[PDB]
Amino acid sequence: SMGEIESYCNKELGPLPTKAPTLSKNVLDLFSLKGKVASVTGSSGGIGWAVAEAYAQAGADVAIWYNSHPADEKAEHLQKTYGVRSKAYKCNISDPKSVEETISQQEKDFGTIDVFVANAGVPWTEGPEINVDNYDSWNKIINLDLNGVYYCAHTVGKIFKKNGKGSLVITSSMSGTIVNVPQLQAAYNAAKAACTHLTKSLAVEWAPFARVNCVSPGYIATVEKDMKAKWWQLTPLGREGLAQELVGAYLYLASNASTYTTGANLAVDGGYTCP
Amino acid sequence: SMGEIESYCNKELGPLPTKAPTLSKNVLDLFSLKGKVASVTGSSGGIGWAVAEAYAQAGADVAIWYNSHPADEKAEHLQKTYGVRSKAYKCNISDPKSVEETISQQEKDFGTIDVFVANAGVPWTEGPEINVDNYDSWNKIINLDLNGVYYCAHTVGKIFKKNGKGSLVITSSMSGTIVNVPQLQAAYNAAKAACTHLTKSLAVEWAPFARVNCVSPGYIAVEKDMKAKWWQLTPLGREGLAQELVGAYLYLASNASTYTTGANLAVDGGYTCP
Amino acid sequence: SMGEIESYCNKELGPLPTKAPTLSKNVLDLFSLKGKVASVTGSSGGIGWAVAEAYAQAGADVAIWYNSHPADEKAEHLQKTYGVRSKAYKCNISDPKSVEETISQQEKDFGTIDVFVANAGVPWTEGPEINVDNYDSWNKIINLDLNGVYYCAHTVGKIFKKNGKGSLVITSSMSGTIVNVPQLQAAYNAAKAACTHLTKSLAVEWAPFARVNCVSPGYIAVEKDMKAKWWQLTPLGREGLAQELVGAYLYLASNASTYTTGANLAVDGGYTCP
Amino acid sequence: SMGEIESYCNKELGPLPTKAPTLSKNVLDLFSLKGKVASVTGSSGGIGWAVAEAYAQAGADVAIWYNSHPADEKAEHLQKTYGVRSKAYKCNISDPKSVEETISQQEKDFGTIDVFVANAGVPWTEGPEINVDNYDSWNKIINLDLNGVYYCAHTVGKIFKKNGKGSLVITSSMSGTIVNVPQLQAAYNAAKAACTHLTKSLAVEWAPFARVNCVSPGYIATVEKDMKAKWWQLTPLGREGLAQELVGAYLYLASNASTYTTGANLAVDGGYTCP
Ligand SMILES: NC(=O)C1=CN([C@@H]2O[C@H](COP(=O)(O)OP(=O)(O)OC[C@H]3O[C@@H](n4cnc5c(N)ncnc54)[C@H](OP(=O)(O)O)[C@@H]3O)[C@@H](O)[C@H]2O)C=CC1
Ligand SMILES: NC(=O)C1=CN([C@@H]2O[C@H](COP(=O)(O)OP(=O)(O)OC[C@H]3O[C@@H](n4cnc5c(N)ncnc54)[C@H](OP(=O)(O)O)[C@@H]3O)[C@@H](O)[C@H]2O)C=CC1
Ligand SMILES: NC(=O)C1=CN([C@@H]2O[C@H](COP(=O)(O)OP(=O)(O)OC[C@H]3O[C@@H](n4cnc5c(N)ncnc54)[C@H](OP(=O)(O)O)[C@@H]3O)[C@@H](O)[C@H]2O)C=CC1
Ligand SMILES: NC(=O)C1=CN([C@@H]2O[C@H](COP(=O)(O)OP(=O)(O)OC[C@H]3O[C@@H](n4cnc5c(N)ncnc54)[C@H](OP(=O)(O)O)[C@@H]3O)[C@@H](O)[C@H]2O)C=CC1
Repeated sequence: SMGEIESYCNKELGPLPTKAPTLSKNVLDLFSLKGKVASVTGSSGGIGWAVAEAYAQAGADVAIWYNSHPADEKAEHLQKTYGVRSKAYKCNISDPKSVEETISQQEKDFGTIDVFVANAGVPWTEGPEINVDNYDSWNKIINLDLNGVYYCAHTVGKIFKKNGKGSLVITSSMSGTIVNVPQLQAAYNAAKAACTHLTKSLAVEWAPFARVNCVSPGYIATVEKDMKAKWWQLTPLGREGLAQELVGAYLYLASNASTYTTGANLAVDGGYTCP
Repeated sequence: SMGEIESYCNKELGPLPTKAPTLSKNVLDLFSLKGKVASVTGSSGGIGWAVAEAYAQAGADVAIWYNSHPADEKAEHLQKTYGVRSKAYKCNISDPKSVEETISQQEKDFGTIDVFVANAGVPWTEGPEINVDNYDSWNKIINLDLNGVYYCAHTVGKIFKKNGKGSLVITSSMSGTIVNVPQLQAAYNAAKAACTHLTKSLAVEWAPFARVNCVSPGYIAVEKDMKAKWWQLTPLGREGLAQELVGAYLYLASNASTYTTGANLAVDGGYTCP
Repeated sequence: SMGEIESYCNKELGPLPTKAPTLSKNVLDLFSLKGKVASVTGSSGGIGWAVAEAYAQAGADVAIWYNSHPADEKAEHLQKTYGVRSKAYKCNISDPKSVEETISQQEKDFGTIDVFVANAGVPWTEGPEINVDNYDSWNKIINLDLNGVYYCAHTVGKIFKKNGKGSLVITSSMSGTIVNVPQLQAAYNAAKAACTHLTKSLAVEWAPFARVNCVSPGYIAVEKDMKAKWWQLTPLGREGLAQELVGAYLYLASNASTYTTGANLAVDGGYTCP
Repeated sequence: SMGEIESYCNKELGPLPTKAPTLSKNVLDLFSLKGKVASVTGSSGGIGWAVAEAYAQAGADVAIWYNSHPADEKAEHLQKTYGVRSKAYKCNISDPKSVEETISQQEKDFGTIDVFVANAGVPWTEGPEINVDNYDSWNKIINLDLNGVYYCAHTVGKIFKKNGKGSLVITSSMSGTIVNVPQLQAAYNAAKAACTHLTKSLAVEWAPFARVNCVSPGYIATVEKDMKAKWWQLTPLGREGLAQELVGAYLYLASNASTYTTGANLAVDGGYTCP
């Protein structure tokens, strides 16, 4: 190692400095996903479907994931409307083994995976933890909202490493930064904070071959009146967000617009984390 | 409902504002634990034993936890030296059922639990996760360093609510705030970040009856050249000692911190600042 | 008052909930700045010129600011190459009165201001503050890197409120989140942290009519061995380029981020994670 | 430098590792300030007076600071009640020169300064900044709540460096971490965030000879009804704090209880930063 500056972070970067990529000089071209393959978990639901069609509008082939609501006709919609390749995949993400089979199948079907969005999740709906006596709801949150994200990350990182390139986007939540009120959600808040800092941890470990980032959305239209009303009162923009207001953040992170961005948390929460 | 200011955080608080506690006018007496019962998990280990003995020095009865290394001699030493009640308990904290049995037996042996430190944990020692085929290592750390902490918290919070008083201290890590280098520890970093935010979430939920805070230690005193890089990145230029943590745990456990809840206390030699 | 949900953050918002904006259904059109006027301070410099040209490429009219290095040729180049309106303005932003004169003249020359980037700044280059007898260096950085940013913000916020629309982007620094080493930069770090929190404070105050976000760049490409340590501590292993920032500034300036306010966007190669 | 591990943070630490101090083995003795000299700015007001008498109860000599409310009889109270040496000092902290004269006078009067609390400050009381047209209130906040803290820090650090030991405690605010509502306070929020991160910056620079930390209190009893009521609703403990609830944090940081703690922000806010 004499005559080499080795990294304190990850010596697999090789002799420092690493060199910068080549980038289109037109900013609008940086956001293109033409020729890239995207994989979006939870793209049966509101947020995931939104980023999936946003990625298709950017020119990416898109693998769609579902569990209990088959979304083949969504994949058909992307092919019919944007001319891109798409397909739907069924997978219980709580199961590490199904996740690995699905991602391997996608690699074969599309040839590679350039972008991965780990987005599928479930909420905690049971009020304060102290009145919830068995640990099954806690475990169900940890299993999918944290362990499931890691199974997807661990599996696709080996694809990114083999090819030397990739962008992983994790859907976290403002619940990883703050505590939601009045609906108390300790298990979900803890899983999401794990997700945000797993993002930073994987950004360091994957540095030689991929970028890892995360979006922390606020309340997204996607509920008792008096509760929503307190949400609106505590959010500086004064309203809930729309799923279409998130896709710009996911496309920014997925594309060459963010080649120096890794380990970042993009809060898209109407300012809720500020007060 | 009408004629009452209701909390937006937690309606169990009752009509606002809540009542300030009665505190001694001498700052030194605020740190006393006389008449209080403390339970410290992982107190057969370095940090947990230092905290357990410090609580005994502050006057607390101390319940000692161990798993593989029996700590009954540690319990006798607190009894012999400080004249407090102490007993050691064997428990695998990754087992929920076993956690609930131990805490309940402790309530009966001491009468109550006033201070709880969720401290037992294991590190990640396999390097970059991308080369660990099997998920047992990931799951071993989540179950003990996250699920295990929740098992103790859920269980002792019931005691705190029954008595209307209590202080939970969670041992997190600077690994919950930063990413350690060059030893890559993704699973551990993630579990400790969940611990830190679990601290804040439970502070809100438990606020009518208990405080919840956490301590995030840095490196507390295995290849030379790796430490060398730790020292180079630590503003104070050295690793910490177990005795440099006990003031933090005593502050959070005692009446010195009655307005402090949901806080993360960094004791890391400044490592999180660069 | 009765029959209206009033905000706890800012009653200027009116009865809640507020109305979502109308957005294009194609994600790519959300990033367009066609029909919008952008003002970028410090746009004779590296980062600011890259952002100014990117906004022109997105279709915006661009007002260019300079102090000591005239940038009229930069304004002609945006006009010549992208067919947008552009003019360069001379201003010492540490002078409040001079800031207000420039922004007002810009409103008249372009009709309005839709996007503002507060970007001009100077670094600290004297090493450890303990050896700097005189306070002019501390004051020089506070006045330009903090007070100057506020002078522009206070002034352009009036335009945004009059028009009911606008996006302010503040150039902060990873120095607002961490402490740079080994070059010790206390005054600069403090001013950038104030900038980052000024971003959040103004997002709340301006929420009825404008968004306020900030970008925190890392090292963007002076002794070899110091960079060497920068590279060793940066997860990506290299310094950034100015072109790797423009996507962040375009995202925050455009309709792509209509639910994003008070956010700090780190573009630092991961430096804030270790 | 061959044969020496030099710090990446501050090479004035000398060859690494630095060694740990010697510490009493009884935790209660770590909190003692016997034989130490403390200097507390803003100790005419609520918070500063509280930590001053707490420091005196710990056995420290205490220099008391005032500007418009002479507090000599407070210094007399500390001497008469605790047998400690105390004195009052008049100083406009916005003026860098008066600050340096006062601290030099205290060094001569007491012999040294072991602990410094930079606590004096003023609030912003003028609502949203956009309706405040001259910059004088902004400047008055920056001048005292940020520049004044630095003048005190810069001056006492040279005392700490000369003697190789010291503890600086800065009174920040939860306003350095969050945005206060409904009373809008941009200038104060910005000054306080500067204070919190100046703490971290000085912790790195002063590492070879002092520790630097900061306390961020919430709302402390020390105001229109409807406004306070919204504060109470947003604070998890459900009430404002008392000044006596802060002194434990200041004594922890000032004493040998925290010899491995530097660059830390201790939030004492009833949990307000969590929701
Ligand atoms: N404050 C908050 O609560 C915040 C929430 N989020 C998070 O954003 C993510 C997406 O949320 P959103 O689209 O709005 O919610 P939706 O319920 O609308 O969609 C959830 C998706 O997860 C999928 N999924 C559910 N369970 C499983 C399972 N075992 N295995 C595999 N996939 C599963 C569902 O698929 P299917 O329907 O086919 O079963 C669905 O596509 C979530 O992770 C959410 O937690 C982010 C912002 C803030
Ligand atoms: N030392 C350091 O540098 C750092 C430590 N920490 C954390 O502080 C805590 C203790 O650390 P430390 O004292 O240094 O390490 P030690 O190994 O010395 O102590 C570990 C303790 O955890 C107990 N324990 C381990 N596994 C289990 C299990 N299944 N069930 C119940 N108890 C178990 C051990 O009990 P037994 O030995 O009897 O089996 C032991 O008492 C941990 O949370 C650690 O992650 C955080 C930051 C830095
Ligand atoms: N490059 C980096 O690594 C980092 C930069 N930043 C910040 O990004 C901003 C610009 O940085 P960068 O482009 O790299 O440096 P440059 O020196 O290249 O650009 C500085 C710009 O600020 C302008 N300016 C300087 N002083 C004044 C003044 N009194 N009044 C008005 N304008 C003034 C300069 O104008 P002129 O030349 O005409 O006098 C110039 O356009 C700054 O806020 C910087 O602190 C943040 C993190 C890292
Ligand atoms: N959310 C919030 O707003 C928070 C506020 N804080 C901060 O805690 C600190 C102390 O607050 P607190 O005691 O409660 O307020 P007080 O008004 O009661 O006391 C303020 C003290 O500052 C001194 N002082 C005022 N102006 C000057 C000046 N030019 N020069 C020198 N000294 C001056 C005053 O001295 P004299 O009376 O003799 O003129 C007084 O002793 C403050 O910095 C406050 O900003 C911390 C927690 C949260």
